[PDB]
Amino acid sequence: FVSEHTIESNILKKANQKRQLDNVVIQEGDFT
Amino acid sequence: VQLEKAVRTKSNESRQHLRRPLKRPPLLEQIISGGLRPKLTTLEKSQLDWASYVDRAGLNDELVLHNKDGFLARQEFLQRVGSAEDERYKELRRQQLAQQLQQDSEAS
Amino acid sequence: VSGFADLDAFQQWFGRPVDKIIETGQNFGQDKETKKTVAKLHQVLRPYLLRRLKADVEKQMPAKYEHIVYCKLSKRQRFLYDDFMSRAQTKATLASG
Repeated sequence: FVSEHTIESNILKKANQKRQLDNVVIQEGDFT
Repeated sequence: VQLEKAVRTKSNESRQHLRRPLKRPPLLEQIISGGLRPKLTTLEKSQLDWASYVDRAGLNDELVLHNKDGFLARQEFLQRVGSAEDERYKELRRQQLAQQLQQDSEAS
Repeated sequence: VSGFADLDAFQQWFGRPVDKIIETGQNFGQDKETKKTVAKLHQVLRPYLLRRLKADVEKQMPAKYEHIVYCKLSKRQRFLYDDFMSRAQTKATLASG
């Protein structure tokens, strides 16, 4: 639940970036 | 004196051609470079968003009126009353203590 | 003295380049010097690391559907929000208590 034209949206924005941050960090697992 | 004159009689300075690649963009850098409005400190980004929303939606006048009435104004009034009665209680305490002290000094 | 690396000594070995390039992920696609630090971190973390996503188990795994719901603002709560926000912008931007 995010309210339009409010502060909350901006906060939400921050979160999403850090999310994809991990998507370009973790590459471990079974090495070739 | 010949070497100094020869060095000072140069071929001017034609190598630069007025280089100025960015460093720094005037307003695009401040507003978006890159994401998250560099040094946004969301309060003022919220300021821009709220001002744009209230202007476009045309809610300015009733908001101004109700804030002229205000909600925090009642809080300020209540805190003023609290400070007033606290000061009155402090004055009563001080005067009673002074009376007790003067009575004790008179007794002894 | 079998210390891994000091909290300050880890700033030279990746660290500042990692959060510099990563937080600027728009240009992270260049991967000229970024790949050096990323590869160094991967090599230095390989001896002690083990991660497996949901790709290992997917034959019977319901997916995740993200949905965002937008909610409006009520009248008196809008009054409250405007009052508080104007008061905060008048106080913080200049002298205050």
